[PDB]
Amino acid sequence: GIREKIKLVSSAGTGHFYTTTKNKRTKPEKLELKKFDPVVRQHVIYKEAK
Amino acid sequence: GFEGGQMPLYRRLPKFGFTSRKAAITAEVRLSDLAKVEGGVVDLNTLKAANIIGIQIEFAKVILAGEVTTPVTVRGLRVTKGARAAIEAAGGKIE
Amino acid sequence: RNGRDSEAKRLGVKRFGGESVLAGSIIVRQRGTKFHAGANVGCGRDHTLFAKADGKVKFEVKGPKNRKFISIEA
Amino acid sequence: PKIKTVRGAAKRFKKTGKGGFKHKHANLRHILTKKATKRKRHLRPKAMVSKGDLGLVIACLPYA
RNA sequence: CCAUAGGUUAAUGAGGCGAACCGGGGGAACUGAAACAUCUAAGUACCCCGAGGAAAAGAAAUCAACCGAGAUUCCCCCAGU
RNA sequence: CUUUUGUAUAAUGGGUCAGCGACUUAUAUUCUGUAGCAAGGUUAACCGAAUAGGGGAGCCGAAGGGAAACCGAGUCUUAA
RNA sequence: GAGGACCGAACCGACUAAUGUUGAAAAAUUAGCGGAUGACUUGUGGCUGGGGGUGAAAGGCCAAUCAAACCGGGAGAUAGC
RNA sequence: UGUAACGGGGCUAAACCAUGCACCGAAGCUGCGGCAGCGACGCUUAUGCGUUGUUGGGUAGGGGAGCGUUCUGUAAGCCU
RNA sequence: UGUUUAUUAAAAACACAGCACUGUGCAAACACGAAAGUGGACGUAUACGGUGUGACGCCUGCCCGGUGCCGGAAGGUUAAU
RNA sequence: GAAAUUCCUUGUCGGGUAAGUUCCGACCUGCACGAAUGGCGUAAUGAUGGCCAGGCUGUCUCCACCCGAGACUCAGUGAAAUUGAACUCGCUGUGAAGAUGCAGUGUACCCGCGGCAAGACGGAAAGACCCCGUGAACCUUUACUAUAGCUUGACACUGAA
RNA sequence: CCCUUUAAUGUUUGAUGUUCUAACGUUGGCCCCUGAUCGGGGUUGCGGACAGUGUCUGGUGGGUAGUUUGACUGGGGCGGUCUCCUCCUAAAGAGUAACGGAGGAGCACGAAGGUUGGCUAAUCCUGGUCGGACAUCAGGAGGUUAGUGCAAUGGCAUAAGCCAGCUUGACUGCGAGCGUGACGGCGCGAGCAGGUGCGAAAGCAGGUCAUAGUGAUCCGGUGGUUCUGAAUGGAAGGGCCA
Repeated sequence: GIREKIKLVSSAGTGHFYTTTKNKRTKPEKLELKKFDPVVRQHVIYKEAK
Repeated sequence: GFEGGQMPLYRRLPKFGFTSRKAAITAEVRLSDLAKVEGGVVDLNTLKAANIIGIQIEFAKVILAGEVTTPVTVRGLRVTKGARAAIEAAGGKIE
Repeated sequence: RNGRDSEAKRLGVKRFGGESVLAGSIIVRQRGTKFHAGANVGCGRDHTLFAKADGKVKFEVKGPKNRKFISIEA
Repeated sequence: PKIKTVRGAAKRFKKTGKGGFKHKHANLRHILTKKATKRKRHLRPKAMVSKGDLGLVIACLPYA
């Protein structure tokens, strides 16, 4: 509701992104996680918490 | 498709896909039609002379659908893996 | 001031005792436990017990708290 | 006159081999962040039109 | 002022009516959409103008697809695609 | 009679007779029956000594999966 | 000798009551009533045409029809009643 | 509005209670005759017809059979 | 005084003389009219149109925030181009 | 100023009447008057609204009688609305819930004529009210979308210095 | 000799006033057609690139016009309601109405998720540096009367409660099988594949104790995809995936 939608973009150069939510006013740290990229089939770092 | 005024099923559901404009110009040749092509040579233009495919067709595929019996010669078409194993099983050469 | 209720969740026992179930068959839908997962039965995230194996459904009170379990016996 | 196909139905359904109709699933257009990935995974294959709906579809698609 | 406009007198020709078809100029709304405005009905009803035994169109600034076709009109399919 | 939960109903309709008065038609589609021919079946316009014969342009069926390219008794899904 | 003066017939109206209400009459009769030299009244022609006219204004009147006349057409509008 | 709070007459049992027996009483059941649907019957030898079982209230509605009318053929036929 | 719902309302309604506001410089504003044109008017601000009020008598208070109208255009926004 | 305006309200007080929810005079506590959608008066005027009085009377108490036109009888002519069919009583009960028709029971010879109007949910007009219809019309406006008009600028007609 | 700038004489481009007349206006005079207040021509006068018309355009516009203005409802209106969750009604399976009885939701959370290793409350008594009924500490009682990010109900000690360690499984593709709806749909799911986290070993995780926290299609937007690519090669648009 008052959590914005962010767009977790992979580090593997492929265009695969996850999308999730985030309290933007509470947490301004760029959320980064090691998630799975199906385009390369490895766990890579996803970044850019919009 | 009226449902009362409930949203109808053909509007409840998403449209999908596109029309190919190459599926309209392709046809399938059964193996039953390899004996009627009048000459033992299955071209594209000789399948139309025997009224097998259709006059607007540019691509034909020969599929395994029944009983190739004769020495035939498929030239310029596509055949499947079953139809290639049946045309050569009756003595036919594919170009 | 009133007027609201919710849709009924169709809870309760779906396969009773002595019934033969396939694996993956839902045996009881419930909110809490009220029925614990014995042998050949998973609990599930909404606590829906379900048959992990083919066999018959078996209810039995067992434990130091007289809790109702559900086994599956092939 | 010829029967006019409901043209908006002819983009939602395609007729299959034994006579039924395949269709794309609803609920996979937008608003997907909140949907589970398991739930979105099951809406990706095409489904068959149900029993009760089929009489409404062959009414709509007479040249299918 | 030339000269026009005008004025007169001839010869010609025209007008008016007609049921439909036809070409052109104008052009609805009810209705359908289960309301309604985009859309529909429908360029229909109607109104006007003009013509002929028919009219209009018509001899590629056309299509096709690397082969080709060869002016317009009408009919059957293509395809309810 | 109609309409209704329900009508002797004080609900509707009819003064009476006689004549007329309301599920049609065209085309498309699907299903059942039936008939002909069957992995084929049928022609439309038109020609025509006209219900004949010609005309197979087509249409439907014998193959399907896939959004599609494509592949094809399999194919899509998916690196699999 | 003035006067949208007064009384009062014709004339023009239409306040009250009774009758009439399948009437003598789809608005009248009978007894009274208002104006009666005037913003009067009347004849004969004319002119304004329908979303228009005309209106000392009532939605009045526009051929016994008026919150949109009549006639013909769209048209067998549509009618979950 | 008129007895108007057994349907009435009337009843001291013709009212209650208990018991018992008989009888009346329906389009129910049974008898007798008929008709139809469905089955099971190979009963027949297309299978009609038979044999047995059982079923036949019906609105909406579905299914299955007919009747008659006008017109065409059969029809320059038959009736008149 | 008058007018009005012809055909259930004649009135306190309408009109009115008067009053005020406002528009209008004449090819007037307005109105009818796709236009030409014509009313206004063969008139011209002591004239015309629109609105409100309604002889006469005494009178007409306070509010310019809202909404219009009128005047201003420095800024802010803003079309086609 | 309790008014063409005052709900409470027949306010309250005065007058008028034997008695007055109306009237007239006030008071002001103006639900919710008010100054050109004019305020307060105002002679005259009005088929104007309300109130009182005198005259007058069949308006009335309370009607009587009379005169004509019908009604009524005879002769002639000759409609109408309506109407399922009728061999068409009362009561009480029942019942689609207010019965000539059902039940039970009273009563009742057959058929007119003049009358009357209690019922036949009497006749008339597919309720005008009230609902409903994704009815309609017309009207309103700061509803929506347009549009005539009016208005703005650009380009055109349209030039020179 | 080709530059940015600092201000100019020759000079393009955009407005401003004046001036002019030669379009245009003339509903000024005069002449003619014509002893015709129309019209047209002429000739002067005045106005003059204005005015006015066309196309485009902004505003204004009930002056007209087309229409819309919900349903439920113990008649309609007014009021209230409309989707979702929990309880009761609900008759010991499921389901079950009313303008029946009570409450809540339209989120939150990168930890409040995963895992691994621990842990066990409320209240009360007593003791008492301020300190009181209650801050903290210590014992006793008590046994969950607590706690569960948010209602209520089902649960919860193997804790689903509480604390730290390390972490991203809040994974991708699927899915036997079921449950639940008229359907659209929604839900549960072992297992398999690929990768990953936690154990100083073995031993789990496809979000949260569960159930509310939501919106079909169309139409677009944004990435990805060598799927289509209207002669061909491209592209545009479409598809598919997010």
